[PDB]
Amino acid sequence: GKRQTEREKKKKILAERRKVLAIDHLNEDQLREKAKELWQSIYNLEAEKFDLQEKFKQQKYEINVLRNRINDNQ
Amino acid sequence: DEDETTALVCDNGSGLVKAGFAGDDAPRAVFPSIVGRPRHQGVMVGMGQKDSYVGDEAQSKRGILTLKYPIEHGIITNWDDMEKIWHHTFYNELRVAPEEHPTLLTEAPLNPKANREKMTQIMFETFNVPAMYVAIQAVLSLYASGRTTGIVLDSGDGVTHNVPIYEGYALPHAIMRLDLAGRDLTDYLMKILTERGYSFVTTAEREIVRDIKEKLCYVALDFENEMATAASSSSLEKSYELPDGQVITIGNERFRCPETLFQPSFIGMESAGIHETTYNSIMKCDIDIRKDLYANNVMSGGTTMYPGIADRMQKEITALAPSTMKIKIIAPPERKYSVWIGGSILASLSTFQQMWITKQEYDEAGPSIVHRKCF
Amino acid sequence: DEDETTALVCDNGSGLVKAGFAGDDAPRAVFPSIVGRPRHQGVMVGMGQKDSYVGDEAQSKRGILTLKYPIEHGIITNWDDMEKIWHHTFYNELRVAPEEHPTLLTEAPLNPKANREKMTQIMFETFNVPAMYVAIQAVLSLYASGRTTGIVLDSGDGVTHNVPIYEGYALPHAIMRLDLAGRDLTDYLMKILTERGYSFVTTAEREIVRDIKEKLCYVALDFENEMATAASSSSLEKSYELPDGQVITIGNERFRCPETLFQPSFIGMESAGIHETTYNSIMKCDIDIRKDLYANNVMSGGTTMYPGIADRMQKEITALAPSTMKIKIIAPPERKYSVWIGGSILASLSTFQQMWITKQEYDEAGPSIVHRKCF
Amino acid sequence: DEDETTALVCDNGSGLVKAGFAGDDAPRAVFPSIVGRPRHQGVMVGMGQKDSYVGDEAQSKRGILTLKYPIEHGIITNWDDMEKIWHHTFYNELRVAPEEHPTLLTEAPLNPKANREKMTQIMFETFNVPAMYVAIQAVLSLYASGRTTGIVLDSGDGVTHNVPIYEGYALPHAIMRLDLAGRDLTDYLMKILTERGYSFVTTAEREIVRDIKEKLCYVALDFENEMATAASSSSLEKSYELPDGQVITIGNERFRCPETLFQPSFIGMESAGIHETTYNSIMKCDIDIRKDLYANNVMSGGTTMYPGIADRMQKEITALAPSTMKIKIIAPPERKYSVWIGGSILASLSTFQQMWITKQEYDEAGPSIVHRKCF
Amino acid sequence: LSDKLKEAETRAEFAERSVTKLEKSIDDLEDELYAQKLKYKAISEELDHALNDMTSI
Ligand SMILES: Nc1ncnc2c1ncn2[C@@H]1O[C@H](COP(=O)(O)OP(=O)(O)O)[C@@H](O)[C@H]1O
Ligand SMILES: Nc1ncnc2c1ncn2[C@@H]1O[C@H](COP(=O)(O)OP(=O)(O)O)[C@@H](O)[C@H]1O
Ligand SMILES: Nc1ncnc2c1ncn2[C@@H]1O[C@H](COP(=O)(O)OP(=O)(O)O)[C@@H](O)[C@H]1O
Ligand SMILES: [Mg+2]
Ligand SMILES: [Mg+2]
Ligand SMILES: [Mg+2]
Repeated sequence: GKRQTEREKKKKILAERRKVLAIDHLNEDQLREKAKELWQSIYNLEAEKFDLQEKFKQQKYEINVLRNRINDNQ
Repeated sequence: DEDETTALVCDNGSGLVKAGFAGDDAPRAVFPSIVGRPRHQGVMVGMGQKDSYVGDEAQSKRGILTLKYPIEHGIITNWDDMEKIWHHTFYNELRVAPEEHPTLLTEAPLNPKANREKMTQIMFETFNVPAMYVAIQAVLSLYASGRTTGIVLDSGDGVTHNVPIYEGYALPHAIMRLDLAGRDLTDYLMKILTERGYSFVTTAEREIVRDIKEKLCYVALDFENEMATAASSSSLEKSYELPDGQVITIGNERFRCPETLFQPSFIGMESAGIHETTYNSIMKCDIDIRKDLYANNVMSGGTTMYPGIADRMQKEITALAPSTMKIKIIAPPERKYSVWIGGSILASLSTFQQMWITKQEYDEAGPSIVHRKCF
Repeated sequence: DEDETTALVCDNGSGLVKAGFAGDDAPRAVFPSIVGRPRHQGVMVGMGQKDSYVGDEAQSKRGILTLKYPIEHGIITNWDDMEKIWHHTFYNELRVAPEEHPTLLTEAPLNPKANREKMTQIMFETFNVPAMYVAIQAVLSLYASGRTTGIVLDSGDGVTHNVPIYEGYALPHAIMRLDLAGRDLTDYLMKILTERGYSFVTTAEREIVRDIKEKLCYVALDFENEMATAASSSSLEKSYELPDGQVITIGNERFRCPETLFQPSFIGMESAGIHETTYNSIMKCDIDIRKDLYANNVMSGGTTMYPGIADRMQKEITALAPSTMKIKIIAPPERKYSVWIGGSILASLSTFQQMWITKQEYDEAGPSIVHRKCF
Repeated sequence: DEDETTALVCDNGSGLVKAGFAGDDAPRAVFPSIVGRPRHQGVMVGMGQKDSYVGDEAQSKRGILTLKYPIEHGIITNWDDMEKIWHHTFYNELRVAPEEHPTLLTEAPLNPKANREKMTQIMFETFNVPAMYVAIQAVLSLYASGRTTGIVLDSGDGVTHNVPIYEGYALPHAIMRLDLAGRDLTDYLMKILTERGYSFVTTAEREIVRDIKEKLCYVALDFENEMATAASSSSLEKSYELPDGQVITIGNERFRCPETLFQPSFIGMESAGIHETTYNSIMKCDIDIRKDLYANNVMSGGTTMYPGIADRMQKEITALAPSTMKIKIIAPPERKYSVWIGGSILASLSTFQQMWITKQEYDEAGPSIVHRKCF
Repeated sequence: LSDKLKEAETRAEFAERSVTKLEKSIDDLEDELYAQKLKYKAISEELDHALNDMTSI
């Protein structure tokens, strides 16, 4: 049963980062700068993702390399 | 490694996991169903921090790791061990991801609904699998046998299933499961060896004596007569050499160990022996097909690798049933892998490629509806 | 296979369908009137998807298929079974289409109008047949007997017809049908065997005991005396060997099973026995011809294959009628097929080739008018 | 203890023996029909050497004694158990010898001749009884109901009898027995609970779940609708507390257990449900009295203690039969003991005191002649 | 006392189910009775019209 909760926590971990946004107390000009901060968040996110991707690639090579070692000292 | 988009046949039988690609005639990755867990805590530095051993990695070290059985009588006890054994089979032996090919798993007859829903959920949500399918072992074994009639006797490690199939027709009402198999035989041999004088109370020795049984223990053709002639032993008792070197001497106990199957009273249970339960099952069937069930009985399971089971079955059934008809018992060679073999020949059909269950329909329907669709 | 444009004689008698080409002396395709429906639903792959078995294909498998009788007492219950048995006889045994030759069917006396209109419509609209004809069984049986006088007693499986014909003259007012035949005898034997101790409640066993009756059951020459002498049995009781092997022991029950025909009170019906009903029918005829009906009585139907019916009829009629005249009862050999034989010799006449009913006049007239034309 | 020379009414119904003196309104000695045999052999000294337990003495200890059913489907399997249960009832509860008063026993409809001859012989030769009498249960139940018309449905433990009696008239030809009752329902509940997850394979647990069913299991008013609304359960599922303390949770299974009676296909038998078999029996009766059989149907047997049977019967019969007439179903309170009650009121009549069978006439005639005299 | 309480709970569960089934049967029987009464009065109105035309003869 804990594994089902683990999948639920995976969705819950995605859920935690999102929070309610309020557009009623803001005026016309402020909303624009606030939109920009949302945009920078987007930017930031992709950057880390990109990093991970590149690391993933690197890590895969590692795996390959590692496999060869067990195929040379067996 | 694999250039054909075909389902991976992974028979997760109790006691031995047999995994391999479809189309092959034998499983390539064969390892016992055991999970070794680090017992103590070491101050050492450099060893693998891995907190959960599995398969041959656990078999190689049974003195340090406390051994836990991932399956008991049929009901799945721990699901972490399930995730461990599949993740291991996927990313340590087969060297292939489940995101590229289907997976035809084989489950035991008359299993809990919780077990099925749990494995299906781990195979859909956690792991990204394009399609799953649960199959009963008896049908695939009858396929590998190359027939459509007979009663399959599948004796695994902790459960024994008798499944009658006549003229290609399953009988879900007559399938009766009984938790008498290799573990209760290992326990009986252990207690009688403790009675002999060599006493042990740890699981590693239990697995060792299990292997000793698999290698030496056989079925008797006449229990009482062998008891009498073994009272004065000469060639009836054998001296086995333990892999460690200790000289063990085992005599009659061998052919009295599987006898517990024929006399469950030894373990104080009112259940009937495997032969008598099969006979009762035959009465529960219709008379018209009973002769065909007598002439086409098939066996399955690793426990059937002992020498002398066919003859014992023939004498017992002849003593129970009339001796006017013909009652031939057929045991195909390498019956243990036959089930898995069936899986292979079942995954190559295009129609079977049309009977899979994709992720999306399962997600909307939910696991319970999936249970209705299969049966 | 057939080079002569002649009608296919298909006797659809209750219990046994007998089909064959005209001119032959015996039906080539003889199979019981039964329909086997798949009871369960199988997850198996590869077996025939056919959803409706028939004939020998159903007889070979009676444990899996629930058996339904396509005819009951005479009234047709299900028409799908009708279409199944004709389509099977046409495109599985005879290997000939009905679009090239006529078809002389034989129906029972005093049948419903719905039955006749239905079969005629299935034989004209659905299947393209150049011409149809309905014939009463009694006339064809009297033809095969080679006479023109006598009272035909046709005992099928679920109905018994007494039809008097003197000098070739039918008597539609005296034909009286009574639903006492082989099925009610099978039911009586079954309930009395359940009284003996061997209890069964499935149709396959019912057919098996029906066959056992056909093979062994006979008629008694003196009921009460046989009861007394069988009280202390020796050679009066016989031990039969079931085709499965179970040793059945049947004694007096044999010659008490058909006795229910002579004593309908056993089944709690006010109807009179077959002999008394025939006797009453003879009184309903005129006195002048009664002696001829006594001297030319003929029998028909598979139920008449039991040994000892002629003598029982002679003693019963002698006890009922005076013993001054001569009352000889004649039973032609192979009387059961005689009806069909008649059909053959009836389809070779050119005049009969002129008495067929073509499609066009039936279509304009409609089925009801066709009923008027025949009678 | 007893100062009146009156027959002892001992209803030996399948599943529960109900014994008591004539004139009483309820049986005093009520105990299940079970025999407990010592399974093992003890080296202990001082315990009772008694080798055959019975009744409450066996119910109190079900873990040590292997339980055997003295009656199966109706046919008596073991006669030693018969002698045990009567000897026990005579010399352990009633504290009276059978040599001073008669004994009115009640047997099931359509039973084997061997059973009747055996019990009569044990009651005459072995035990010295002045007079015996075998009686059908349906008549006594109709007596206790206080009517003369209706169809009695007696559902015991291993057999179910439908017996139509109109205007105080038995119909031995229409009585049809079917071996569907409480044992097959216990087996169905057991296999579906094994499907739920709690698996057991011993008879003591089987009796425990039988008691759980008797206490909780009820009949559904609409099967499919209850299935749909129970898919999302709230008050539909109940948590039962085992007498041992283990917390069992049972939801829909309850009202799906007796449903097997209405759908024998669940146990893979071609037999029809109890309601459909009763309906067919009504067609087998005459039309004139069919309305009266609809208006006077009576129920008997312990299995009828479930709540919701009357309504289910009414809806099913209304769906099967027309809805123009009036079809009232009457179930007298405490119907289970009513049969026995009848026995009491049947043993007080002087005429019934004149219809007993004394020893001497039986001895000269023999058992078979006694069978003729009764019927 | 636990045994007594469980016995009482089963007894009332039975009585309550009986209550619900009897109320449903009462409702159904009332529906049937008054539908039949309506049919009787409808054929009565038919006889009324029939007699009116018969007098109109
Ligand atoms: N080679 C062998 N010889 C004897 N016994 C064996 C052998 N292999 C397995 N077994 C026994 O069979 C049991 C496991 O069977 P299992 O692998 O579940 O069969 P299957 O895979 O056909 O279901 C264990 O109890 C084990 O003792
Ligand atoms: N060889 C046989 N011996 C005894 N009874 C038979 C035999 N063949 C058929 N019957 C009985 O005859 C009945 C069927 O007769 P049927 O085939 O309708 O006769 P017909 O074809 O002359 O109308 C069945 O009840 C069956 O029991
Ligand atoms: N109080 C009860 N509640 C529910 N079921 C019962 C009860 N008593 C008996 N039964 C059922 O009835 C069956 C036995 O009935 P039996 O005693 O033979 O009835 P009778 O004595 O009227 O023939 C058993 O299968 C049992 O499960
Ligand atoms: Mg196995
Ligand atoms: Mg005939
Ligand atoms: Mg009863």
